[PDB]
Amino acid sequence: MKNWKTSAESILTTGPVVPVIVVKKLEHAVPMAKALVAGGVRVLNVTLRTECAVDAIRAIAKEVPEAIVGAGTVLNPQQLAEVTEAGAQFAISPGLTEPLLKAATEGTIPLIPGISTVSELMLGMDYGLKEFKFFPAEANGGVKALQAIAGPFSQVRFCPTGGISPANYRDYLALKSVLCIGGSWLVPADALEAGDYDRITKLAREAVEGAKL
Amino acid sequence: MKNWKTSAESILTTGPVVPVIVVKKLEHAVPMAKALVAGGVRVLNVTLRTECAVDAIRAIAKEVPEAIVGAGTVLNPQQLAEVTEAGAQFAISPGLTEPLLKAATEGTIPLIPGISTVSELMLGMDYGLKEFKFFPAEANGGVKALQAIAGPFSQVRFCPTGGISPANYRDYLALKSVLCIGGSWLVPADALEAGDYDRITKLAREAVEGAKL
Amino acid sequence: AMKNWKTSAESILTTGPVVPVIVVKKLEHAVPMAKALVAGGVRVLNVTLRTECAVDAIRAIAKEVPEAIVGAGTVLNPQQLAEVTEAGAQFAISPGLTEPLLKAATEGTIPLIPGISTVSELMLGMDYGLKEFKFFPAEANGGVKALQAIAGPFSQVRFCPTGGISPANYRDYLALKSVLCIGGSWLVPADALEAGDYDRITKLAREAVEGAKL
Repeated sequence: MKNWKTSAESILTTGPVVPVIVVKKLEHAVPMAKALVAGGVRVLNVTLRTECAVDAIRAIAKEVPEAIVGAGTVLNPQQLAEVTEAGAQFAISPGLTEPLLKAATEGTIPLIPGISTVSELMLGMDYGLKEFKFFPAEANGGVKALQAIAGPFSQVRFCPTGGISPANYRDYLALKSVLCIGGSWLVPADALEAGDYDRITKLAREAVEGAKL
Repeated sequence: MKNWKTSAESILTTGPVVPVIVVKKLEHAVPMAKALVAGGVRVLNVTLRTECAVDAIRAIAKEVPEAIVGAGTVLNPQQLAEVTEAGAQFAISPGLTEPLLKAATEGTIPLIPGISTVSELMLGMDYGLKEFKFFPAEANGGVKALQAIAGPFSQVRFCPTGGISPANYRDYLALKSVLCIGGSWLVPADALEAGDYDRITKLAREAVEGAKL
Repeated sequence: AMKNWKTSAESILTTGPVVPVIVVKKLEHAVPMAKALVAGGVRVLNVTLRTECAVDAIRAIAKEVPEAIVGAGTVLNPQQLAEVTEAGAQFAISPGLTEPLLKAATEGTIPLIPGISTVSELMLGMDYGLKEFKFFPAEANGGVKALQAIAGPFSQVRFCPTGGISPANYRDYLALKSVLCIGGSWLVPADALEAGDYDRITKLAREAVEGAKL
């Protein structure tokens, strides 16, 4: 897209895993981001699921410029505009709607929107998108669905998210249609509480190393 | 919009179970509704799956003031207007479309529409809705799928329906995202056919009591 | 029925129990493959828009094998629908649906049997007057159980499930009241097609038709 200098494909090809981040306490955002980056995971999906999320995006953008920071759980144009102004470099949505797709394609940052079904994929493709989130992946029919959902759509590429962990992420990464996966396991809620940044860095390092096929 | 004197949330919080009613003979409708009310179940989803359904809603609306009667399997604005005219206090649909969402939100009674995917949830939220049916619940991936679908959406609430029975309804009621559940087991076709209203009352009371804890 | 369609979508699905999902890589294979399928008793040919020669294959089959009911699959938008209609497709199948595709289809001249996975998608198709749908991808959608539940509140709709259907499971679907036929790729194996092994294609079609009987 001539409106998106940073392509959706570039976001998804940066690394094999995109952490789904829920940050309950702002003060933890920056050291969490540094811990991820130290472990080799740079694309951070900061979800709009807590009050401090947008402030977390602004903080990480300023203090951790090697992190590629984006907003998740973006549901509508208002939230998309808010995170764009706050410095999000991309947006992820759990599903798609026409107002959100229209706003995204009119704006400056890539949206990688979730789909569950081929009709939803077709709607996103009608807006010119070719990279999608597959969410919730396990609930959608999993790897077998992508071998099938992605079938008639040889050119479309995905980031599956939802019920993915070290036990199964390789099953997804093995697919030609999959560029990367997402999951919350890299930033456990209690690790942030405990200031266990070492644990976060280790999970990141393990996830990247464990991804080599 | 302000348009609904009865909120969707009030329909879903009246009690833990909403019977999915399929009534083939009109003469059965009023005694069936009375039998449910006697068992403590008083939100009655009369599905538009039989010729007599709208007449059944009309009769129950007039004769059983201790029940709140509504219509289910409402597919389109034509049906919505019919059940509104007949005295339905709410409408349930198995999925959603924009013409149905527009007509409902512009109209006088709450619509609780089914969804299966997050995109469908988001389209409903674009029309201001926050209470949905999760249908067909077991075919949508059950409790786990519902937990994943509901996760990015802390505020949304559900009524799962489809494949729910005493064997599994507590699993759904245990979830923070669930207000009540729907099921056809409270009004079995053979009970209606045999005029066993006593058994309907017992099924209703068993359901209500079994929902506690 | 749809005022602009000379052929009903229902008639497409009631032609036979099995609709082959065809991926044709080289044009010269298209006509003999079509004749081989017809000779095995299978004549509704879903030529998917997954290869460069697909549209020319539809045109060739429409010309040389007019006794086949040839159509186009993997139709994703109004442009592709118009293109296949001009080529001689007698119907169109899509893996999913969108409002622009539904609108173009109902204004156009050939039946569209579009894929759905959820009841909201079914309801959108129904808003356009459609009653015949594909259920895709069937097995990953949750198979016969899913289809049973989804089809429940919808007694008049009929389906063609496609996606993971095989001789192992197709009778499971064909036994359902809501199912008229199924789609499958096993009748036209890629290697048979490239090898020009047409007797094998005929045998597989004949076996599929006989095995469909309940």
